[PDB]
Amino acid sequence: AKSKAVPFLSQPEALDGSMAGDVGFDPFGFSSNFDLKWLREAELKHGRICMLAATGCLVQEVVHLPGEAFSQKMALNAWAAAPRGGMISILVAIGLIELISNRFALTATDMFANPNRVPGDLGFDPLSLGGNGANRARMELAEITHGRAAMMGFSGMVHQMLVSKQAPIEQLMHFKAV
Amino acid sequence: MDSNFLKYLSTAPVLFTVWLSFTASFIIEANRFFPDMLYFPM
Amino acid sequence: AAVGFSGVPSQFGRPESGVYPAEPSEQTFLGMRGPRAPGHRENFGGKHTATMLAIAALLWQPVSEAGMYRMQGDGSLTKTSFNEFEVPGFGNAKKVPTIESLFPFSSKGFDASPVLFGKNSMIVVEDPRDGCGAYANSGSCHTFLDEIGDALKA
Amino acid sequence: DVAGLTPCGESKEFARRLDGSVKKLQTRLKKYEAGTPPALALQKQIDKTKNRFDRYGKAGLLCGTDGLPHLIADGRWSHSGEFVIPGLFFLYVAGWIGWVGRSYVLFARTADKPTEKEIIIDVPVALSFVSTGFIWPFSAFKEFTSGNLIVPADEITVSPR
Amino acid sequence: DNAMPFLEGPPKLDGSLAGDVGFDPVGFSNYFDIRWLREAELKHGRVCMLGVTGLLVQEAICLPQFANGKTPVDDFFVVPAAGLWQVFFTIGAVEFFSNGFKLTPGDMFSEGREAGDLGFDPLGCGKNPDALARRRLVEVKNGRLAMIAFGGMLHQQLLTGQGTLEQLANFKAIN
Amino acid sequence: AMSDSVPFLKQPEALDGSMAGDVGFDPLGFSSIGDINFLREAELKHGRIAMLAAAGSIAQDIFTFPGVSKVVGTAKMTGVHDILVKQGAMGQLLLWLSFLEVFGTIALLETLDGKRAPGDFKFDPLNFSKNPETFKRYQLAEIKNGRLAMMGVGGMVHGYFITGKGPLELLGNF
Amino acid sequence: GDFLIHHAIALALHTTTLILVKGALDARGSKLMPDKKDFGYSFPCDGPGRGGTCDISAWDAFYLSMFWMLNTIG
Amino acid sequence: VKRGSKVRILRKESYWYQDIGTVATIDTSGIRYPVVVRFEKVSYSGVNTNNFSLDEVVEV
Amino acid sequence: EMSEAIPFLPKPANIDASMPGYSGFDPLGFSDYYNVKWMQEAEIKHGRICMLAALGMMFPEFGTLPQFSSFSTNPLEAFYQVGPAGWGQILLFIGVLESFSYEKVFYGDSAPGDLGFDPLRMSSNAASAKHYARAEVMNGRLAMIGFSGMLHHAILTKQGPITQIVEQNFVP
Ligand code: CLA
Ligand code: CLA
Ligand code: CLA
Ligand code: CLA
Ligand SMILES: CC1=C(C#C/C(C)=C/C=C/C(C)=C/C=C/C=C(C)/C=C/C=C(\C)C#CC2=C(C)C[C@@H](O)CC2(C)C)C(C)(C)C[C@H](O)C1
Ligand SMILES: CC1=C(C#C/C(C)=C/C=C/C(C)=C/C=C/C=C(C)/C=C/C=C(\C)C#CC2=C(C)C[C@@H](O)CC2(C)C)C(C)(C)C[C@H](O)C1
Ligand SMILES: CC1=C(C#C\C(C)=C/C=C/C(C)=C/C=C/C=C(C)/C=C/C=C(\C)C#CC2=C(C)C[C@@H](O)CC2(C)C)C(C)(C)C[C@H](O)C1
Repeated sequence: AKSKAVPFLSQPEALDGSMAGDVGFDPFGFSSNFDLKWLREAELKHGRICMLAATGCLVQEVVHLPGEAFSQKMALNAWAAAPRGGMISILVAIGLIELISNRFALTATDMFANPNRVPGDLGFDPLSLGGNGANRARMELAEITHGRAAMMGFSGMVHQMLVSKQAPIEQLMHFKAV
Repeated sequence: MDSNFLKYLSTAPVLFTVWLSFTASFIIEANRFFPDMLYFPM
Repeated sequence: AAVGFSGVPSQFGRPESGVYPAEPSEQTFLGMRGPRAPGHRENFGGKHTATMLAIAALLWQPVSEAGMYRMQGDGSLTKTSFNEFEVPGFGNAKKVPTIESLFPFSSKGFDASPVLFGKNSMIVVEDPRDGCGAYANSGSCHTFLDEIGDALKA
Repeated sequence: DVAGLTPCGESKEFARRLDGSVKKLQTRLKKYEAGTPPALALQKQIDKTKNRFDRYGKAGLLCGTDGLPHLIADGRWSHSGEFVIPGLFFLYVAGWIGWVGRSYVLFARTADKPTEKEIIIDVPVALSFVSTGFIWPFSAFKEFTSGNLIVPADEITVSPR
Repeated sequence: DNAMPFLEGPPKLDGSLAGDVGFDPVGFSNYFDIRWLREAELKHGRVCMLGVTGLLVQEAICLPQFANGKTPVDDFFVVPAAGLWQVFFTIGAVEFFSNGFKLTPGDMFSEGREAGDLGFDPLGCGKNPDALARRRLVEVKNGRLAMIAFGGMLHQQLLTGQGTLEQLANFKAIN
Repeated sequence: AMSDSVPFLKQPEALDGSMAGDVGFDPLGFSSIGDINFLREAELKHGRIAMLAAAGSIAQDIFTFPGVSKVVGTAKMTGVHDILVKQGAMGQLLLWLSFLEVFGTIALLETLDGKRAPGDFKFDPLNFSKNPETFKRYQLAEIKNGRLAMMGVGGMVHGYFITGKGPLELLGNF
Repeated sequence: GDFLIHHAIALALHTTTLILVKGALDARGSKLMPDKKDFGYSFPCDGPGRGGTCDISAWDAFYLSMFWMLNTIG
Repeated sequence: VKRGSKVRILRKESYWYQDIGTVATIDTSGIRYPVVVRFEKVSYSGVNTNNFSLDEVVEV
Repeated sequence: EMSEAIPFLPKPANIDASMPGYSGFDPLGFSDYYNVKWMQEAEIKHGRICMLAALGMMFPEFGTLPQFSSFSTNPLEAFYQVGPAGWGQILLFIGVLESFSYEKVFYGDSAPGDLGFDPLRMSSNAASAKHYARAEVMNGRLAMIGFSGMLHHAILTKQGPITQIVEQNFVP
């Protein structure tokens, strides 16, 4: 009857170990006030964006496109130095991807209107790597763990870049205490 | 948290005051960090 | 009665659709899982997409090096842009749109290649480790491990 | 330039306004010792005044003979950021507010006691609604074209003519 | 036999048409009508057979009305523009009248007409069926061969800046 | 139900022993994620390309074709690549191998359907595999030599990155 | 300043028109008083019932619009 | 119309004209306005039910 | 039954395959509110005007009429360079043409787009008529997009489409 992650708190209702990464961790009662499907879809989206974002924050320092506008090792400098029409194109393309991938059901009243729509299941499997039944739960656990780790890592990387004015790897190689 | 206290917190004057203070704080902090915006810079 | 962020319109008094299609399991290589017309995943499934991507990558190679190559007296080749190709019979429009209008690499200063990235547009790789080590460095390289060690030894 | 106005970065009366404001703050600065908190506050006010006048002078704003920026709102694209783009920002936010309020009213009509929903807000449902408002023009237009926004005239109460 | 043994046979290629060795790896016949594809193949091949002959003849023979260019491709750019437009509109008239003013894939074969058969057989030549089949095979094979040949001759004439037989002798190489 | 190659690990379920070179070696379970037909097609393509590259590195150490020494000079291994990119050789090679790989893509998708064995292009113009037993022996030899040549060409090009010699010059000079 | 004072004038004209037009068009009746035409153009009220009916006649709309007319000419 | 049906009001002077009420009782005696209709919206006097004739009432 | 342009949406109710340019595309549901035949006539007219307009943004770059040879090849300058008399004659001719459209649309029951202009009788063949009916709407929509592009590009560059292409003036 007690939460496994937080043993001095009672087990949150609507958390019953069914979803991947469920360790009964909801001390603030978000799942008692909001639906778990929207929360899982949001968690997967924040985590996937942070997976791409942490991988970018490490890789863009080491590898660049040719040109002066793509030569910033620090990612917050690359936000400003990159061509503006390209980044606006990125914004518009992300908007179109969000529009079509959710099949015109984008909001808190119409996404999951179809009963077949599963949280975080946009239908995305380009190489069909999910063709294995007993692999599925371990795959979803690995995806959500990578997403949570990526959220914490990218949050830290951005704010440490703000503190140090250094790209992450070269901050680790040229470290200066505050 | 007591459900009756949450229901009191959900009343129209409390939520009105909290939402308008939250909006005012957005306008105040935006004008603190980006003052004197007579125009949209283009 | 209406859980927050449930996303069911009938719980929010929103106009629903009623007709909710079943989700098929058929997958496309560069497409998305979802309801399609009959015949669709058999005509434009993964085979069609992969074949068209292969054909597009093949046809990119003459398009990437697009230009009028002219042999000189010494056997060398002079590449000049298709924008200088003039046509005899369209009035005052001697210059006409060409394949380089659709793919203007030189207008953006992009040295295109048949493998996209060219010699004067090469991907830049540089080692961030600055030629020093993880620990015990004496010079202009003070790592986080060195900071930990100096903090402990003080 | 437009309507006989001059750009603010070359208007001498704009410079006179800036000089007068800086002098008015500096004569207050003169009565305080350097390093005192009133001196730092007054110098920060001087810096803010200088930065504001510089930014207004480099923005393409037009100044009249009074020496103050004059906004152009006839639709020309060289002054679209003075009324048109703030107008689009307002219209987006206002349509958001109207759409989410209408959605909450229509939800509250379905409740057991609608008036209790009006005075005691269902906060999770209201937060769901205020999340829905980012796509309000397309949602409102689809609501309109499906006959779900406008109600016919024979279903609205009217007074005797 | 199949041209590509490691792929399965294209189902819409039944071997009835002349030149069918089973060669459709992309599967163009799975999407488009085979009559339209055959009409296009014969038209591309016939235009290329005439084009190969023109590239070989304009290298040596120039009518005295015109003034020859250095290469048969350069020959295009020395003609008066009105003459090229006359040729283009005459070809358009031939395309309109030979198809019965039915020029689109939705109406070209509405009357059940044979692909590539425009009823142009002036000099006899079409009474023996046993010769008709073999000449169908020869026509389609020489059409494809002249397609590839015309592509080669035009691109090589553009590159070297000299004629076809003028490049077959005194051949220089890219350096 | 344990792996023969790695006896303390389970036999992977996508591995069965039918394919040539199957010793139950997939400890990280890559065959559980990808298709085994895609993986075998990729392994055969990497192996055949590496066999050709290994033999090419050996022979390009041994000799050169007429005229290549003028264009190239004293450049060996990957150092010729950029030069032959400024020249027309690598573009022509890429064009014709891309043309072959279009039908390779169609063949791979045919295999993913299940109508074609992975790496089976039916290219036996000399009829070497008449008997099925000789076919099995040649299949095992092909997959073993392909894996060996993958390792070999990796070693050769990284030894060139270290010393700039060439695979046969490095043997004759430390 | 001319811009602002003409838009203030536009406000005052539209508001006086609102009072006067609302008085003329509700003169025959409203939801609060559907038989107003039986009571004439000018009458004090219809009593404190139905929530209270102070200044409900069209004459009262004239009376309210007089202040707005004085404001706009001012 | 019958008891429990949802009806629209056609009496012009009514507060609930062209609005929807629920029929609570239809009187069978010779009453001028025998249809009792109950409304969810209160009028200005605070009442929420009224009697109507048959011709002032249309079933929806 | 699903829409064929957008396969995850239901098919719009008031547009059918009998309409020549049908693709099942009405995500905003215009056909559910407005008069569908009015929208068909309007789409056909907007498309026909844009077909003429997309040809006429390009054609003065090839050649001009000899009386208009001094007129600019930028369409937005040549719009002004024509006097009020020539534009008045053009407007009068358009009004004469639109009188027939007025009569047919507000007082007749013909097919959408049918002003009775088929002198060559190219719709006599049924399959040809179906192809032409779809192709008119298709090229009309394409010309709508193309003229929109040409107009805003001519705003940006102050030159015609061919001239901007061959000068490669692609950046504002
Ligand atoms: C009805 C039959 C007919 C007639 C009367 C003509 C008449 C002419 N042709 Mg011609 N032609 C025809 C059929 C015909 N063609 C056909 C069927 C073909 C294709 C096989 C050609 C292919 C052809 C070529 C390739 C050339 C001509 C040229 C010419 C012109 C030569 C004189 C010149 O240069 O001064 C005229 C000089 C000018 C500057 C005036 C411009 C030319 C005008 C527009 C000619 C008008 C022709 C008229 C419309 C009839 C053509 C019918 C059409 C279906 C082809 C002359 C007017 C030559 C030409 O145009 O040179 C310029 C040229 O090079 N013709
Ligand atoms: C959160 C993701 C994210 C964001 C916002 C950026 C943003 C940026 N990157 Mg970056 N990048 C990322 C991830 C990201 N990166 C990752 C994961 C990699 C490794 C592959 C890179 C590698 C990279 C290089 C090598 C360079 C940049 C550069 C840049 C800058 C210019 C834009 C550009 O050329 O992109 C280039 C983008 C790529 C090469 C790869 C982006 C692929 C992303 C992850 C999209 C894939 C997911 C996509 C949405 C499909 C999912 C749809 C499905 C969910 C329905 C810009 C500040 C340039 C720069 O300024 O240098 C510092 C540059 O030279 N990026
Ligand atoms: C759900 C919110 C909502 C919506 C969509 C509308 C919509 C409308 N109102 Mg209305 N109104 C509202 C609330 C709302 N009203 C409230 C609360 C009041 C009392 C102050 C009024 C007082 C009012 C008057 C006096 C007039 C209108 C008018 C109008 C119309 C024109 C728009 C306008 O003038 O806006 C302007 C609206 C206001 C100035 C008042 C809005 C007050 C707040 C900002 C909106 C409420 C937000 C709400 C708290 C959201 C909660 C949602 C949350 C629980 C999820 C339009 C039909 C006008 C009309 O008839 O035009 C034809 C008119 O003359 N309204
Ligand atoms: C029939 C098809 C065909 C055609 C028309 C061409 C045309 C050309 N190739 Mg080419 N090529 C082809 C197929 C073809 N290739 C194939 C299948 C391959 C292998 C993938 C190559 C590999 C290749 C390379 C590496 C080079 C060319 C080059 C050239 C250009 C030489 C121009 C010149 O003056 O040389 C005229 C030369 C001759 C007339 C004599 C050449 C005779 C050679 C030496 C015989 C080679 C025999 C060879 C071993 C057999 C191939 C079998 C192989 C598949 C196993 C020209 C554009 C060169 C280039 O771009 O330079 C600018 C270049 O360096 N090609
Ligand atoms: C089937 C098909 C055809 C066939 C065909 C094709 C042409 C088959 C021909 C194939 C050849 C290319 C096989 C190549 C093997 C290469 C070896 C394994 C790599 C060894 C590397 C190791 C030893 C090493 C290295 C080492 C290290 C790393 C670095 C160096 O310093 C030293 C050193 C070099 C020692 C034919 C024509 C028969 C017809 C048939 O009908 C159909
Ligand atoms: C009625 C009928 C007939 C009649 C008839 C009439 C005469 C029919 C003839 C009609 C013409 C006017 C049709 C024109 C279509 C123009 C569009 C499709 C081209 C759009 C270009 C777009 C794609 C673009 C552009 C692009 C822009 C944006 C950016 C550029 O950088 C690039 C690019 C240039 C590519 C006749 C007489 C036969 C009789 C019959 O009995 C009845
Ligand atoms: C779905 C699947 C697709 C796939 C896909 C995608 C491409 C898969 C890629 C997923 C990738 C992007 C995973 C990214 C993980 C990054 C996370 C774990 C970590 C950050 C590390 C943290 C701890 C840190 C940091 C730290 C910070 C805080 C402080 C610093 O001082 C130190 C340090 C830097 C160490 C494909 C396309 C293949 C198709 C297939 O059919 C279906």
